[PDB]
Amino acid sequence: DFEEIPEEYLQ
Amino acid sequence: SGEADCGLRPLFEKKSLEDKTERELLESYIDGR
Amino acid sequence: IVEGSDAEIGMSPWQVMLFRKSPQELLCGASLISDRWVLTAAHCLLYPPWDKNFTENDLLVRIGKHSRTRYERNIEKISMLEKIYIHPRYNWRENLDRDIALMKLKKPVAFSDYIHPVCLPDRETAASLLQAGYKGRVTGWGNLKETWKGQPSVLQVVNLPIVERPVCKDSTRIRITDNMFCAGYKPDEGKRGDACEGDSGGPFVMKSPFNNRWYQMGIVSWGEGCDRDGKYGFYTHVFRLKKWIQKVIDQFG
Ligand SMILES: N[C@H](Cc1ccccc1)C(=O)N1CCC[C@H]1C(=O)NCc1ccc(Cl)s1
Ligand SMILES: N[C@H](Cc1ccccc1)C(=O)N1CCC[C@H]1C(=O)NCc1ccc(Cl)s1
Ligand code: NA
Ligand code: NA
Repeated sequence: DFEEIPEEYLQ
Repeated sequence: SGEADCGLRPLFEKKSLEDKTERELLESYIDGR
Repeated sequence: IVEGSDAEIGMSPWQVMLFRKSPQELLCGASLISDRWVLTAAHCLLYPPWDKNFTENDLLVRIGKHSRTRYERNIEKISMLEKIYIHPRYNWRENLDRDIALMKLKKPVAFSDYIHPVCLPDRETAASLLQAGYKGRVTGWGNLKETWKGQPSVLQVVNLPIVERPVCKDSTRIRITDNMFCAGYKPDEGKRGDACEGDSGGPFVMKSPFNNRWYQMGIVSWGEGCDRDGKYGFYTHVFRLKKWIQKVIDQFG
C-alpha cells in the first residue's frame, strides 16, 4: 500500500 | 540544533500566519488572560 | 485519528513517521525534538505481549511527511537510527506506565519549511497548560475508525480537551499513574475525536499563549477502542519524564 522508497535508504 | 527556534513553524509562526484551528486552543486557555 | 481533519501543509513539522523496513509499513508516529533526536512511545518499539521488539536496523524514520503512503520526493527526509533508548521502568506488563522512548538518528536532519522541532515544556509551562478543559492537538496517520473510511490519505489532526483526573480514572479499570494524562470530549459535550491504532507515539501539543511556541505535553499511549463514548485517550506525561529524557540526551548526545 506504500510507494517504494529509494533503495539508498534500505542499504 | 533547533533550540532557539523550537516550536515556531516555518509556514505559520515564522511568517505570522495562523492555522485554521489554533484559535480553538487559545480560547480554551483561561490562565493569565 | 477518529473524527479529525486533514492537516494543513507544514502544520505539524515535527511529526515523524516510524516506518518498518520489511515489510514496508507504518509502525507508529513520533516527534522531532532536535536535529538528531526523535521522541516516541516505548510500546512502538517494545511490547512483548504482541511479540514486538524492534531493533535499530528494523526501522526508518520519515520526517516532513503529509501523505501517508506516497514517497514525497524533495520534501520528506528519511533517516536511519543510531540507537534506541527505552525508559528502564517502562511498564509493558501492566498499564504502559512510563511509555516513552528516544531514538538518536545516524546523521542530523536538515530543517526546512516541512521539518522543524517541537519544544518540550518546562515545569511552569506544564503547570499552566496541563489543566482540565485546556485543549491540545493530536496528529497522526492511524486509523480513521476503531473498526473497518479506514486509513487516511494524509496526516490527520484533532484538537481535544484535557480531562479531570478523577474522570480519567473512573472511565477505565486500568490503573492510571501520574505519568499519564487523558484527553477527549465527554458524551454530553457533543464533539468527538480520538487517537487510534497507528497514532501511537505521536505528539499531543499545545501552543503556549505566553510565548506563542508549540510544546509537546504528551505522547499517544493507550485507549480502549477509539472515540468511544465515556472513554478517553491516554498520553504519556512528557514533563514528568523530563529527568530521564535529559539524562539520555546529556549522556549519549
Ligand atoms: N487497548 C490497549 C489497552 C492497554 C493494554 C495494556 C496496557 C495498557 C493499556 C492499548 O491501548 N494498548 C495495548 C498496548 C498498546 C496500546 C495501544 O493500542 N495504543 C494505541 C492507542 C489506541 C487508541 C489510543 Cl487513544 S492510543
Ligand atoms: N541540551 C539540549 C538543547 C536543545 C537542542 C535542541 C532543541 C532544544 C534543546 C536539550 O535540552 N534538549 C535536546 C532536545 C530535548 C532537550 C532536552 O533534553 N529537554 C529535556 C526536557 C526538558 C523539559 C521537558 Cl518536559 S523534557
Ligand atoms: Na477506574
Ligand atoms: Na471518548
